[PDB]
Amino acid sequence: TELFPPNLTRRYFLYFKPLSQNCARRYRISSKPL
Amino acid sequence: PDAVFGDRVRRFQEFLDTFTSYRDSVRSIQVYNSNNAANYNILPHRIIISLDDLREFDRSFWSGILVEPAYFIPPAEKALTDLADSMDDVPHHPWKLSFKGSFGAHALSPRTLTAQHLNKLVSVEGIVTKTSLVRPKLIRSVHYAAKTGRFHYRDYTDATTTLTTRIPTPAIYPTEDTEGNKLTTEYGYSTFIDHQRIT
Repeated sequence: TELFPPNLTRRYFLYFKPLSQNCARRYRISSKPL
Repeated sequence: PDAVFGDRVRRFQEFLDTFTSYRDSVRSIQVYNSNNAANYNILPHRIIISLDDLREFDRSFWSGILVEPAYFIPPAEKALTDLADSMDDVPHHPWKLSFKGSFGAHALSPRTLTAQHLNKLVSVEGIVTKTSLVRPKLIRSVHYAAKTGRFHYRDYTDATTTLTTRIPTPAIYPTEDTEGNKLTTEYGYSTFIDHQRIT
């Protein structure tokens, strides 16, 4: 008896998306084009 | 470290008059780093001790810096780090030295070598023509046990501490500490430094 490791039944991934719009000029960088 | 610390201790009360003129300079450079970064909508930790102000009223504390400079630099770091938080800590990286001044005939052109001042201070001029790579290097990572939710802490020393002859730690990631926890490590909470070889 061994349970499934969590990476087995995924069939999906995750992604991310930063910001450099006027929302950053609203108030308080992470997305300055260095 | 009892007897190898008292002259280190005696220096800690001594050179506070040598930075009567720099105790402003150590804090004024970082209050705007606490104000540029807090109000974005940047300088390293450089503390230029002149050799004159240390030579002007100390001899035994001065003579060791040009004879045996292997017991005497992490003294001056250790006083310097506790005179940064005791100045400024309320807003929520060891401030190593730069050590500029004169030297008195240590302008050894590297066509000549030393036979007597091996492992000493030395001023060297010339031209560089090599300019090798840049590459980061750790000093300390922070392990973490996901089960029971508690971190760990480990330093890995190299040939960069410059003075102490440390037992080397040729491990890359010591995993599975004395528990049954599959270890993690917050690399954002880790710390890194770089090297550059130039001839």
